[PDB]
Amino acid sequence: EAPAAVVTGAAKRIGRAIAVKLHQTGYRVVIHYHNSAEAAVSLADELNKERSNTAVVCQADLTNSNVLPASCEEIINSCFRAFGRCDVLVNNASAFYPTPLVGKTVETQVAELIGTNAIAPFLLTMSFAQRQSSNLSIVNLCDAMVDQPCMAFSLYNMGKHALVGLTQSAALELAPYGIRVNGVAPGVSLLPVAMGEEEKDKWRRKVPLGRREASAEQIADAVIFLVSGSAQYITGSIIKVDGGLSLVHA
Amino acid sequence: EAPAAVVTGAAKRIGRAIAVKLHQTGYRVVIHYHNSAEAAVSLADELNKERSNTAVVCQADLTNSNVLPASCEEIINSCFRAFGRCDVLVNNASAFYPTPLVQGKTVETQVAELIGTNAIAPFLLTMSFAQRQSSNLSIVNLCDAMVDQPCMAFSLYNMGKHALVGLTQSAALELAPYGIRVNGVAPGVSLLPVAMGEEEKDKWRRKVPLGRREASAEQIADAVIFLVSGSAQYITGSIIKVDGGLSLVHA
Amino acid sequence: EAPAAVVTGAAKRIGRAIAVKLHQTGYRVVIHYHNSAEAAVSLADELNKERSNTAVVCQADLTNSNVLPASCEEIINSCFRAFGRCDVLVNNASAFYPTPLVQKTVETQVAELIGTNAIAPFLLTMSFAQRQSNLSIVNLCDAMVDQPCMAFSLYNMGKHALVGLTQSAALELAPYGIRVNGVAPGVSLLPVAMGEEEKDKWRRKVPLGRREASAEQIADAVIFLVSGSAQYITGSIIKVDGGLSLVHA
Amino acid sequence: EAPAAVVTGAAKRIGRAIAVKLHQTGYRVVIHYHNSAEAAVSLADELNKERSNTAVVCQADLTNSNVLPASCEEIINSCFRAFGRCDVLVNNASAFYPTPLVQGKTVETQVAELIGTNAIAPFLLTMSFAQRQSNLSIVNLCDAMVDQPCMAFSLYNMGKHALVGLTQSAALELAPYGIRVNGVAPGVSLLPVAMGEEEKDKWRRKVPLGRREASAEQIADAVIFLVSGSAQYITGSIIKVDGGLSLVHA
Ligand SMILES: NC(=O)c1ccc[n+]([C@@H]2O[C@H](COP(=O)([O-])OP(=O)(O)OC[C@H]3O[C@@H](n4cnc5c(N)ncnc54)[C@H](OP(=O)(O)O)[C@@H]3O)[C@@H](O)[C@H]2O)c1
Ligand SMILES: NC(=O)c1ccc[n+]([C@@H]2O[C@H](COP(=O)([O-])OP(=O)(O)OC[C@H]3O[C@@H](n4cnc5c(N)ncnc54)[C@H](OP(=O)(O)O)[C@@H]3O)[C@@H](O)[C@H]2O)c1
Ligand SMILES: NC(=O)c1ccc[n+]([C@@H]2O[C@H](COP(=O)([O-])OP(=O)(O)OC[C@H]3O[C@@H](n4cnc5c(N)ncnc54)[C@H](OP(=O)(O)O)[C@@H]3O)[C@@H](O)[C@H]2O)c1
Ligand SMILES: NC(=O)c1ccc[n+]([C@@H]2O[C@H](COP(=O)([O-])OP(=O)(O)OC[C@H]3O[C@@H](n4cnc5c(N)ncnc54)[C@H](OP(=O)(O)O)[C@@H]3O)[C@@H](O)[C@H]2O)c1
Ligand SMILES: Cc1ccc(/C=C/c2[nH]c3nc(N)nc(N)c3c2C#N)cc1
Ligand SMILES: Cc1ccc(/C=C/c2[nH]c3nc(N)nc(N)c3c2C#N)cc1
Ligand SMILES: Cc1ccc(/C=C/c2[nH]c3nc(N)nc(N)c3c2C#N)cc1
Ligand SMILES: Cc1ccc(/C=C/c2[nH]c3nc(N)nc(N)c3c2C#N)cc1
Repeated sequence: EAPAAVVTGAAKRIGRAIAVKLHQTGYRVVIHYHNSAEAAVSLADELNKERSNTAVVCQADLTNSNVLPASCEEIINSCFRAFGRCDVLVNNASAFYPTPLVGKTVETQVAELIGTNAIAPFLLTMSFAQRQSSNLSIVNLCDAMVDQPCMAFSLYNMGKHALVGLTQSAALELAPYGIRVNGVAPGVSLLPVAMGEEEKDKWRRKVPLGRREASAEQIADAVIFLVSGSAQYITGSIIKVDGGLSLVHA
Repeated sequence: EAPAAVVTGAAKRIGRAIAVKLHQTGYRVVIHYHNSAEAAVSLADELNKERSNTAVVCQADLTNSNVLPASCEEIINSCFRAFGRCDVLVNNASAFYPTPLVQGKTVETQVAELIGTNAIAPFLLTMSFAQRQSSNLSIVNLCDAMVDQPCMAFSLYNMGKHALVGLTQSAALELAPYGIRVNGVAPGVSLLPVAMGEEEKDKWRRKVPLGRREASAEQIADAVIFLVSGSAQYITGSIIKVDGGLSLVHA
Repeated sequence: EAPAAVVTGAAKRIGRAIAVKLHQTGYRVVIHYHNSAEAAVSLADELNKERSNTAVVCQADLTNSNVLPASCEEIINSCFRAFGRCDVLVNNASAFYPTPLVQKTVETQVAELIGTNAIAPFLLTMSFAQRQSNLSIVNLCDAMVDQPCMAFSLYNMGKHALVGLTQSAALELAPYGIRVNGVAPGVSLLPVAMGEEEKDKWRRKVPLGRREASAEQIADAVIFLVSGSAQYITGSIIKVDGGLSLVHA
Repeated sequence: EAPAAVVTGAAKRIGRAIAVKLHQTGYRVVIHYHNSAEAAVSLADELNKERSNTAVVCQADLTNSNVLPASCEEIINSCFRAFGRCDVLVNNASAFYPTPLVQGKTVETQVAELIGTNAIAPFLLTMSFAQRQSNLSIVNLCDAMVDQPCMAFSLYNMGKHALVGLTQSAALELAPYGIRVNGVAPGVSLLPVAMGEEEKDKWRRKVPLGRREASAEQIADAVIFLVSGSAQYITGSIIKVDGGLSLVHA
């Protein structure tokens, strides 16, 4: 019987590439999404055309609120409902936008940025663990630039920092259950859809290795390694996939 | 005239020691507190006996909620109402307790308290502090030296302290144009919990290379004093461990 | 045609496992050794029995000295001689023993511990680059460098300098398409000299399974880093430590 | 009786600023120098005119060789000869120049100088200081940009990374003797005398806090903190004095 993985924010971009590779590797997948219903349903279609009954979608808002724990339990429950098991959790979904110190209220920005990047991963990790020849693991999508952050992204960066602490704390606490917890930290990969071509090229030219951003697939490759049998002694590790960008001084 | 500092969670233990040292240094102080009114007031009275009209108290819950931003604004405003200025913010207040991943407070409450006190409140206080701005303005965040070797079953606390490092770095960068420096002090084992058996306290003490003893509140306060001083005027985004070498000790 | 890899200190233990896995992946290998000629040759014999003329041995002391640069150049040269290319360098050879601050001369200890763990890797990295596809270097680091063993200052200094080399070389060689990464074991194969009871004390500390990494688990991370699956990865040091570095005192 | 300190490479620039500040705080000082005899003597004369018999010079090459241990022992002996004690060691002396990996001194001389001055001499001076033994401490001058290094400075960077390891190893090992071991990490402070103004300004413009390099005095201030009774629980800590430079991405 095939293992099963949940990938959050899997309709588009990096999450999608992660879901596709897991699926190509033999996993059944839960394609979590928030707003991208069309693209989620379309991906599950593609995947199920390749192997019947191997992909399902699951909608949820991962903003912090008093119902977030229920929503996160339900995401994990959805994997058990579809597939009878849950072997891998990929915490990929993420809000990302500036919150300068000097439309949304600051309460909402806190809820969204810290919820998606930190609190929801924690709650999903709880629910994953609670529900548990096995290779169980969690991969959190971190950020290679968290000690050299973008200007005016304090809430986002706080979330990704918290995500590092989660990675370490959960690796430690879940090791006795045979659950490994690790990270993959892109530098610049697929640039924001809203970002102009001038800015995108400014970022590309900063990367030592190729003067280009990572493909979604290059990020996915490292996720695939961490969940694989070739990483069974690896826990609490965060693998940069940044083409050297974090090594470059101002 | 004398500069002014806000210290959160200043009624007792480390926060108290910071407030006393800042006051001894010449600062007027806002003593923020949550539940410890009697201790906050007795500290304010002691300091005002020393120098009249140099200490006030300010009560607020720093749990995450819809009203936290207003509460944090009001804390900063209280320093301005009392003293006409606000030169230093010390983010010290902190909830601390285990939140195991596997099995009275609901988890959403534990999130609100642990992430709100250790991270979100610091961020909102930082905004408000900066929004209100020979000056020497700075922020000191009380971090945790053991953040990469955490206690078992303290994920939310540890997430909170990691977020606080992120804030220290993001705010140091963003506020540097305004002359506001943002730094941290990271205790390892300082004052142990009050009811903790001495025999348990000794297990921790024995781990500390430098003297097999916890740091006093005053030793922690000394590093805060340095960071706010004229001797640290090029220092920003730095987190100073005050841990007796504890974080260098392998399992 | 098949790529080629140089593995230092490859006759035994972790370097042997790295050599074997690279060979199994289709690499031709140079098996470097200092004192372990019999073991290096027996490994070569085994690999060459699988696939003829795909493994050679190369002797060198990697202690720092006036001749270390020339010896390093010759290690790289030996790979070009045997196989006509050098795609992969694994810096694995390492001296490891205590150097207490308060009481071999100390300068010999400096030469061995800093030479093997840092200077030879730097020299080999220069020679490898000077001669220059999926090119990469993997340096064998140490997950416990920030929580070091008591009385191992020079060893620790050397492993710290190797982190610095990994990062400086990743930056500098990126224009040549040469990636430079690290693998950091915690406790893997314990020293042969170490008493059994002492070995169990280390094993007990590891969160994930209360045991040491096999040499093959270390080798697995090396394989990933040299693979096409890691082509955007440079400057990265992957811990393979079963969570040991996360455990407080 | 006044405490005594050894400052390596103290004739000029940051090491002079450190010796001066320690002197102003009440220390007697050994001003170590290599080539800068005239400057070393000029400094010692100034300090001695402020307080008679409180400064001496001490010549030594700190390049690695088989006699470097003897030279480092002698630097510590010189402090005991002059002053009867040695309370503080400041490892400031440093060679600094590029060593490109792909293409003058031989490479082995570059290793001896860059690794010697930045790491091996500090290690040997630490052994000698400890062997000879209140508020005892060592402060190592590190480099805040060691994880975002300058292009073509691998050996220098290797040396500064080794120095971080010594700071940590020695803090652990010398704690039971009450010897604290810490570091101070400038980012951009006094630029090299051969750098032209335009190039200096390129560096200065990178610094978030004031668009300017640290003064020598600012570096010295952090040293003085770490040696003081205000840091008596601090050991194994490295204080960045970089005006935020290490936080600025490419
Ligand atoms: N792209 C990069 O260069 C880069 C760099 C560093 C780190 N990373 C990290 O790698 C991961 C993937 O990056 P990416 O650029 O592919 O991400 P992205 O497109 O910015 O976000 C991925 C998905 O997150 C989901 N999401 C956002 N807000 C949500 C909410 N409130 N509730 C539920 N889901 C929500 C969205 O789902 P819907 O579309 O379904 O609404 C979105 O498609 C992220 O964790 C990111 O922080 C990326
Ligand atoms: N003690 C240590 O060994 C140690 C180690 C590492 C880091 N640190 C850090 O150093 C700081 C000081 O430590 P400590 O042991 O002195 O702290 P503490 O005694 O545990 O807490 C300090 C104060 O935090 C305030 N606080 C708690 N929850 C709050 C809430 N919901 N809203 C508002 N205020 C709240 C409390 O105020 P009231 O009493 O007025 O309710 C309390 O007195 C903390 O940031 C801590 O994390 C300490
Ligand atoms: N084992 C662990 O738990 C562990 C933990 C952390 C890091 N590591 C790192 O992982 C790598 C492999 O570890 P290991 O335990 O397999 O190593 P090892 O058995 O200690 O040493 C590997 C080889 O290093 C070579 N070597 C030693 N001194 C040399 C010199 N002066 N010149 C040339 N070669 C020399 C030896 O080759 P000859 O036998 O041919 O003389 C030896 O067989 C090392 O870099 C180590 O520092 C290992
Ligand atoms: N300046 C900066 O922006 C900066 C940035 C990062 C870190 N730092 C660190 O802070 C410290 C002080 O910086 P700096 O710029 O003042 O240093 P510096 O002027 O470059 O060098 C200081 C002294 O090192 C001594 N030295 C050099 N090679 C030597 C050898 N072979 N033997 C003995 N002594 C030797 C020289 O003494 P003589 O003149 O007597 O020959 C020189 O005056 C250094 O450790 C440095 O790496 C500085
Ligand atoms: C210096 C620097 C600092 C931070 C970054 C972060 C990149 C980044 N993180 C993201 N997270 C989400 N959810 N979506 C994204 N599109 C990104 C993104 C980019 N680009 C990139 C560079
Ligand atoms: C391995 C290890 C990990 C974390 C610690 C942190 C101790 C600590 N943090 C605290 N925060 C608050 N708000 N109050 C406290 N009493 C502590 C505390 C202790 N004791 C100490 C040791
Ligand atoms: C707390 C801690 C600190 C350092 C270590 C290092 C382990 C280690 N490094 C080695 N290097 C070489 N060349 N050979 C080895 N046998 C080891 C080794 C072990 N065991 C392990 C644990
Ligand atoms: C991105 C970056 C990386 C490294 C630096 C280090 C500057 C630096 N280090 C030095 N060491 C010695 N012995 N002398 C110096 N003059 C420097 C120096 C400068 N400038 C500055 C910036």
